[PDB]
Amino acid sequence: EVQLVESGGGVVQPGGSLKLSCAASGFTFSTYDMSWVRQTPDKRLELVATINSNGGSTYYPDSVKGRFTSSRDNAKNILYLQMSSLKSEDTAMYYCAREALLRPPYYALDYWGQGTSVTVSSAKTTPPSVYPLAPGTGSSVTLGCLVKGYFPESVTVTWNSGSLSSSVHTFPALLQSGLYTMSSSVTVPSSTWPSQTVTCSVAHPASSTTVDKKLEP
Amino acid sequence: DIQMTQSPASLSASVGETVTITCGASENIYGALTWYQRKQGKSPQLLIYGAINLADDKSSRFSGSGSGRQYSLKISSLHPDDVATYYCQNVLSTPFTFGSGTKLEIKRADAAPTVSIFPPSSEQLTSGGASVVCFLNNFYPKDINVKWKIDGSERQNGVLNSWTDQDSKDSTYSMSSTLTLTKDEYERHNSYTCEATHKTSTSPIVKSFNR
Amino acid sequence: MGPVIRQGPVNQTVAVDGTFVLSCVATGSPVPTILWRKDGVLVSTQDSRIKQLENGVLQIRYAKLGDTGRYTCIASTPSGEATWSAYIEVQ
Repeated sequence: EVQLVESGGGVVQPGGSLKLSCAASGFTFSTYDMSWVRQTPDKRLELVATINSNGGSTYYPDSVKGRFTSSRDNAKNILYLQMSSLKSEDTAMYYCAREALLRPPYYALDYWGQGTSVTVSSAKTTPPSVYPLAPGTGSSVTLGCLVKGYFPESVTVTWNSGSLSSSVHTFPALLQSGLYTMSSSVTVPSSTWPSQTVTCSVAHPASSTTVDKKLEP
Repeated sequence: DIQMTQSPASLSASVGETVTITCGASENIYGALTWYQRKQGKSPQLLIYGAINLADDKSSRFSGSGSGRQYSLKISSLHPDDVATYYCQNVLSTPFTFGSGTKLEIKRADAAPTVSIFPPSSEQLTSGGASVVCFLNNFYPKDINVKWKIDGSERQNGVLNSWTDQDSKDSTYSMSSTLTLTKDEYERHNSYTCEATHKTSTSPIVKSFNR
Repeated sequence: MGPVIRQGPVNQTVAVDGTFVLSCVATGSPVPTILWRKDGVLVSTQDSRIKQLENGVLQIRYAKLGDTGRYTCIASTPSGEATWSAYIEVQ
């Protein structure tokens, strides 16, 4: 399967610099043009870098020309975006994407990564606290994890290695005086818990951190 | 620069309906337009290229039309899994600007939320914070109100509410309401409750716990 | 009876690395052959940057300085020809 995995996002001071990476696999990467696209908090999208298969040709729109540089390593199959002189408008989610070959050959992006978050800010990186939510019933039991006091954005919550996805609700974070809090729930048949253990797994890429909680009382 | 303007910002229809999303360019783009679908928790995918060519690997429910400055994405016979944000992009000349998006929602039958309250855990109480969390799950429509009550009286301060996007299978929403407090204030009151008013009832759905 | 270009290409300033288009829409009887020339020489397809799209649009990606020049749409017909050119400045 095509896999594109962004990393390197996090907080950076206004005027600061970041390098993003995109680890590509499952297709013949050296043979495809590659783009970086960003999604700002208003959910608008903007193409910010294209690069051809061999790396010899690069494009940047006016918004970031001079400040952003793309590269690729065709042996390791990794794409890069070096950013500098960052400002609030660059605060966004950044996606790496493969350029399709189409007939006719319109420009289009047929696979995208999941994204890495860039927050332009003076504030400091803080890992989350992860508290399990259990009851003190009736055939269905709803469990959760509270993810409190982290920064910057983008945390990721999976339950029992992603096998319980169907009944999972994951809630957007809110900013409460500089820190983010979010939560996730899962609902399961009341016979299966506590007789089978449930584990929430919480990642904060920006701090290079994961926390796994068993659900208990 | 070519300005793409997209319509509507948001839209809902019932299963089995046929719906149309439009894209207007600031000048003739000669069919050099592309449409993307982005589902909650997924990456965007290509649906249409060149205004009218459906991608090898998507449903024939999708169809794209137009010329000049005016373009349309049509989704016939809507499915629940169609719930997503739809984008157009100019790909005539740079910058290859996108439309700002249409969120598609599904109409389904009204359903009330099932509520679960959770007291602050042993662990959080360790660190000297107290958060009370109310999950309000699987309801429709999105519109809802939660009122927090500590010791019989309402509280509006330090309450955080967040909703999910519409579910891809059952077309419901869920919402998390978190009352955030000092640990001191917490143990200086004894009854806690969230009250969910939803259009399904004039009676609010109340979940509580003590101590 | 007999070829008219109804839309031809448009004079442009374009930025280096950008993408620009040469458009040509012709009517006639029979259907006219369309070809493109740059400074009098027939345009390449061997250049990956230069692609034929639909609806008359020839599209040039990753603009170089040496793409500057005059581009001519020639619409042909055993009984006639039409031509419509534009000047493209890449910088």
